[PDB]
Amino acid sequence: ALFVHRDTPENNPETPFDFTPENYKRIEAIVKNYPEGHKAAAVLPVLDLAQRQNGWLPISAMNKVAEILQVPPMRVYEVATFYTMYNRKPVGKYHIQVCTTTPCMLRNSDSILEAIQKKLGIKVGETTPDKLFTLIEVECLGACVNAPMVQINDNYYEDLTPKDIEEIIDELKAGKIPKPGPRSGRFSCEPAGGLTSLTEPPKGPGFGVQAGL
Amino acid sequence: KTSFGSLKDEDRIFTNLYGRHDWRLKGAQSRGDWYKTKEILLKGPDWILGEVKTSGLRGRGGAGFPTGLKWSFMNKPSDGRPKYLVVNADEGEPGTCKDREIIRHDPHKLVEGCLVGGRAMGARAAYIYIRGEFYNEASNLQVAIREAYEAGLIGKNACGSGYDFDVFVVRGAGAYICGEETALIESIEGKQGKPRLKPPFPADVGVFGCPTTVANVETVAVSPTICRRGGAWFASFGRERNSGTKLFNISGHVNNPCTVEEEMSVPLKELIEKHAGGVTGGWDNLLAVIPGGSSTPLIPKSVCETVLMDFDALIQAQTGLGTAAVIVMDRSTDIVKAIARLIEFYKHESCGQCTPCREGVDWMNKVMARFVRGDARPAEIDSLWEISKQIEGHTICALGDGAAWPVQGLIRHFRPELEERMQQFAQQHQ
Amino acid sequence: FDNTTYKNLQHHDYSTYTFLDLNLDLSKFRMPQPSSGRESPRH
Amino acid sequence: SNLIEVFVDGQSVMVEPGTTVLQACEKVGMQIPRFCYHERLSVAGNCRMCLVEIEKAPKVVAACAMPVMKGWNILTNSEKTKKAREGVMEFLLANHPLDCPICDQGGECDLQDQSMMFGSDRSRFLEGKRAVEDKNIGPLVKTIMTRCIQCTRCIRFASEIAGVDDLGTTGRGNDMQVGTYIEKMFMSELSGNIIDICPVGALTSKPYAFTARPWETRKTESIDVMDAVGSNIVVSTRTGEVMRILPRMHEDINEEWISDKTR
Ligand SMILES: Cc1cc2nc3c(=O)[nH]c(=O)nc-3n(C[C@H](O)[C@H](O)[C@H](O)COP(=O)(O)O)c2cc1C
Ligand code: SF4
Ligand code: SF4
Ligand code: SF4
Ligand code: FES
Ligand code: FES
Ligand SMILES: [K+]
Repeated sequence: ALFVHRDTPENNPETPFDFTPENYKRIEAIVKNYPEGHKAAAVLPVLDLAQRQNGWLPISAMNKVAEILQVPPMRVYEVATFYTMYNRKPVGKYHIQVCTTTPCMLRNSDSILEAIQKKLGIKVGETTPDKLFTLIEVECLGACVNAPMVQINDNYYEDLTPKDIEEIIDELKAGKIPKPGPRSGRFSCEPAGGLTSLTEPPKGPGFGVQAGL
Repeated sequence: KTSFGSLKDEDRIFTNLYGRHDWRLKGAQSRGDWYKTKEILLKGPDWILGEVKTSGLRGRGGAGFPTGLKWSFMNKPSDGRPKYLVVNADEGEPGTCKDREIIRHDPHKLVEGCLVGGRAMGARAAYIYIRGEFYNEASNLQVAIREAYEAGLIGKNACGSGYDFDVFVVRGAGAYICGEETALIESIEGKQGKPRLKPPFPADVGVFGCPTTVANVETVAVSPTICRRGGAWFASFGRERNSGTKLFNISGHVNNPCTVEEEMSVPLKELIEKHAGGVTGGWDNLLAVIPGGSSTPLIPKSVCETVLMDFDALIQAQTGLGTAAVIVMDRSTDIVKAIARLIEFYKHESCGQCTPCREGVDWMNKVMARFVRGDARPAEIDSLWEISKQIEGHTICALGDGAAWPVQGLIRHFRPELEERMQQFAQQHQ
Repeated sequence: FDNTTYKNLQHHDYSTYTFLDLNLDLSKFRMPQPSSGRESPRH
Repeated sequence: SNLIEVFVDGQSVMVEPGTTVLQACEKVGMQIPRFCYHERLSVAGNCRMCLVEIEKAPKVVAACAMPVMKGWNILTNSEKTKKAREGVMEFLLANHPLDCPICDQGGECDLQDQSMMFGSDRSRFLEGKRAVEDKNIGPLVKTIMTRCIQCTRCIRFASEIAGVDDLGTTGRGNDMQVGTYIEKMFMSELSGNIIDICPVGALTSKPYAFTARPWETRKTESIDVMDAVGSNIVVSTRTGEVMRILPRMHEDINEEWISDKTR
């Protein structure tokens, strides 16, 4: 939880890191989205790419991003510590992120967080000894109408009950990758028990278009 | 009109809101997207800004500025720098998930909106900034953008109009403050998401120090339709100065939490009951509502009986429309704790740049945590009110205001609850 | 005509690099970038 | 002819376009309170101590950054301006440590002096305070970072004046911290100048530590002989002993800086 770095045998400037040749190709595409002379705009996506390859960001990975884009390391350090999606210490294979802001809290996100801890045997902020799961609370994830919900890696699992999230975790242990989305019966954000709108077939091209076009 | 609501499907813009039709280009084209886009582009920026102005459209990101006037700031002769449209898809306000559905279910509405909107401003490219947690939505958008490029709808000679336009998706890395328009720009430039002071204004010095307009996903995604069906058609919905339709998120204590599109100025009670299945336990089980996302002050049940969901009506109720994120709390809710959790949210999201919010929001969080337990004295309530007024209006960005308003709403409408909790704690610890 | 099924199931197979693979594939279509005139603000 | 007319407390002044509100006030001899603003550094606008009321404008503007517009009346002493300063000072002191007796800044501290002049005279902060880890940046500059008020003066000086981007901020919100992130020494021939620009005792001179208080020193205005630039200096002495060396402003020579050898 600290915002100062101390060298350790497993995280120091001589920790091995380097982009793969395939990932170097992606960096060029990233760097070409921004005007020439403003390459520093690529720090966030390139730093995120380093995390996608390595799972997290050692100080060596940050130094490499600074080196490639030719920005001071401090400016990369500032970015890595500002945004909460960058992992500056190793996390588990499955980073379980439970939303606990008020809209999800109102719909009993507490029972979800409790169920995960009881099943995994860990506490919030901890990693399992087998290093398969890391559990943390997070702020609103932009899926409030589908609360309570969690994000595991890149996927949202929504409309959860303690039963739903235990099956999801059991699938992850089994190696199966569960499908994201609501587990209650609806497919997305539509009201449960049937659409109250958008039930009629949609109008086609040119419907209601004003005169002059 | 006197009564607003009961919007008909023909008049809905986001006709694939629930993803039950194809979201890719073929589906979007069959639903009326990308239609006569070339004709709209050849009418020129002044004509486009005319339709947006006539429509009475106002920013859907929360602040609600009149869009037509705001976008016209860019309609000025070039000085040498490129001009950019930045589309705000950060979507960070708790209770707000409306922009998420547009990006993944109606991505081509957003892409066309960027092209049409970007034409009005004379922009060369649009940067769509999407929050990093919306990974699958960003990929859906990226697929949709490839289709438009492959069809010649964007890029060189966009739609055959002779206008060159690019659409870039840049992902965030987890920060609610990066939804603030200038902090968004700072993030695109690769710095910490810290807002800039104004002036300069983005239309003069913006992303990469170039003229820029930041526009919300919903605001941009409706511009193609307004230009096709006319500003007069859009302006025919809602009250005067509160025109159009609006996406509503209803969450909290309702039977059927959902995202729905409804006319502006729809009564709040009708919205919760017609679409969200009503308040859990019945309308009489209602305690309070947060009408426009966590930043807007809460209103109690009595105010909710007749309040309309538009900009002017909710300002009369001492709150705001905000993002139209309706968070419902019933009588079983611990209101003080619910608001306390929101202050804890703002404490975690403050960028730390400026003193009143870096120090004050953290200060408000510690006081609220004691108010939850009643571990306080009544004199501290007016202290907390005064602390909030020292933050509001004194910060660089509106996050400081957004942290102080929820506190004021609690004190304004639930002061007796705060005092009962303090009175009860003293007895148990006397 | 069917309004009964979800039709956004493609993202069930997006992987770690899906987003940046698309960004690479889009690079050919982009217009040439503008230039500030110098390599960077420190040049 | 290019000048525009503004008013400072109702008194007219002609200023060049682009002049900030804070600069218009100093044309009539009024010094707006500040912490983050320094005239030789880029504008930051983060401390908010310079907030000032513009007549007929509901929102106080940041004087250090806001350009003055023609016909504005700046109310440097109104109730709205005074209340804005009192609140900002209250926020600055909420987490500040009770260190003045053991802090080298005491007696020449801008936080102390502006608290005396522009802040309230008591506290209503009933919580516990933040406490921050100290950072080691070399043998010359001692850091007591619980005293930092996050003004970013040191960051801007290092980047712009010394051309060394080794200082930044890490973290967010109330936990945001100024430093190097990694263990690094800020060793540059101009490094000692961050002691002078830091408004608080967060950055202090290690050699000078604990030896004297500002009120008891005698200032001798003199010249530096460590190089041929001829930097203007003040020699602080007490009871017949040289205690420290400070820069003396000279626009045409050293401005308000000196090198580490001179210092
Ligand atoms: C803390 C904070 C977070 C914000 N988040 C968003 C957001 O997620 N999406 C958005 O459109 N506007 C957000 N805004 C508002 C923007 O700063 C800006 O007003 C808006 O993008 C303007 O676009 P519009 O006129 O179309 O609404 C936020 C503002 C603040 C202060
Ligand atoms: S109000 Fe808060 S989030 Fe906004 S600039 Fe100030 S410290 Fe940053
Ligand atoms: S910096 Fe100033 S106010 Fe703070 S402890 Fe030192 S002398 Fe006191
Ligand atoms: S160390 Fe001093 S100069 Fe640097 S940010 Fe803190 S208070 Fe400002
Ligand atoms: S409050 Fe949990 S997704 Fe918004
Ligand atoms: S002196 Fe203006 S905000 Fe700091
Ligand atoms: K100092």
